[PDB]
Amino acid sequence: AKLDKEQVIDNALILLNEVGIEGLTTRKLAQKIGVEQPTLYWHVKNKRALLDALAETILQKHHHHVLPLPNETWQDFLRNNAKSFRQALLMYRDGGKIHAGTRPSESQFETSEQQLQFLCDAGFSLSQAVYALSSIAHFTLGSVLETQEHQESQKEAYPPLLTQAVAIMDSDNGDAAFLFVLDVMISGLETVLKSAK
Amino acid sequence: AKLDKEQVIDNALILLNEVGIEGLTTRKLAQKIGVEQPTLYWHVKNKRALLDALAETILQKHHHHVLPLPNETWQDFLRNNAKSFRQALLMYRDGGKIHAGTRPSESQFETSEQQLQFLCDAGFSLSQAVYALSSIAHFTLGSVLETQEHQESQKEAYPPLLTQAVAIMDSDNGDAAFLFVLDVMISGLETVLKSAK
Ligand SMILES: Cc1c2c(c(O)c3c(O)cccc13)C(=O)[C@]1(O)C(=O)C(C(N)=O)=C(O)[C@@H](N(C)C)[C@@H]1C2
Ligand SMILES: Cc1c2c(c(O)c3c(O)cccc13)C(=O)[C@]1(O)C(=O)C(C(N)=O)=C(O)[C@@H](N(C)C)[C@@H]1C2
Ligand SMILES: [Mg+2]
Ligand SMILES: [Mg+2]
Repeated sequence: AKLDKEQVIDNALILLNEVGIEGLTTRKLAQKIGVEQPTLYWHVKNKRALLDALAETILQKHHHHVLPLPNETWQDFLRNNAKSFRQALLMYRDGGKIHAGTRPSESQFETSEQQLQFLCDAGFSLSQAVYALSSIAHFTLGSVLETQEHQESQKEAYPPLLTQAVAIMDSDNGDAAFLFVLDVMISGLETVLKSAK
Repeated sequence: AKLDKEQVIDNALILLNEVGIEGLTTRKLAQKIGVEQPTLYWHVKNKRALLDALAETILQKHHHHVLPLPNETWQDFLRNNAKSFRQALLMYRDGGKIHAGTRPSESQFETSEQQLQFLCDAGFSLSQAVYALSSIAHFTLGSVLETQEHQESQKEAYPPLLTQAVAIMDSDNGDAAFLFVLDVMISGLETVLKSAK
């Protein structure tokens, strides 16, 4: 035979970069792979399945700060977790739209479970931990979808502050903005814990 | 003749809901409107132009907390601005993907300019103001793209904390998560100002 699932997914990651999330189809993956539709069907049963597969495997491949390191404060962890998640979303074309709307995978259960436990052990109620992890994902993803969709935008007279505001944001493709509000999020949450009185 | 730009855009808003951002095309707008391509062309010259038009007009129509109200702290403003932006993104199918990657419009220059001035007058450096407005948009947009792409996901065994974490997030389609981390953002920034010593 031929097809192991990781080869299929690797071809799918190449295709995503070549044609983007919209033009990525099951039928096109089968072209690139050199195979019939119903042999692909056993690995990836529809487009949704395929996209969920990319979402996961992109994180398996490039999202390595999944867990607090022995020397880390929950502050450190959150920072380095979020940075790692963002570079991982930036790695692929439409990486932000690939992730959006997924839920963590079986391959991510033990670490994601751990991320929440780690936050509960830090002082946070569950809700709080859930909302903080969730929302740092949303923040990061929003940051990445915007900068990705922006530089893909080939369109063809701001006021003073707005001119600088947009200059500042086109400069680093959103880096400093990201790091700053990650930092205010983490101080925000610090104040949540200080709300033990 | 027939076509004023607002009728075209109104038809485009109906279509977006009917077919979504991917299936929305210039050629399809012309169908719905009852008109030839090159007569549409004068209002909306390509797909990008069209999408930028939706992005703006959706905010013109549904994003009404553009400015601090006489009785508002910058805290109040940011909160109510962000809430207003999010409900505005939720109003349309793919509203989050319609906004992503745009830059504020001519119709938004005087208010957006004002939002930054207002923040500078509050104590924030420009950078800070730019990063806070930018990033609250990113946060809100990420929050909305995720919940929208999620409920559109018709796919067909979590651990304990993860089971609750996801239950909590499917409950309110992300509301409480949003309000909580908006609140920690705004406390985060409060600490930025306390960093005048
Ligand atoms: C806790 C949680 C997370 C995620 C998530 O999508 C999610 C959800 O959809 C419902 C309830 C909880 C969560 C993440 O996407 C994820 O990005 C993720 O899978 C993840 C990962 N695989 O390690 C992370 O590290 C997290 N980090 C970016 C905050 C975050 C954790
Ligand atoms: C300041 C700013 C903003 C936005 C933005 O896209 C942006 C940018 O792309 C580069 C530099 C600055 C900004 C907004 O989208 C917008 O959503 C917006 O247009 C906007 C609006 N039209 O009133 C807002 O109220 C803002 N709020 C959600 C923080 C935010 C303001
Ligand atoms: Mg996720
Ligand atoms: Mg914007």
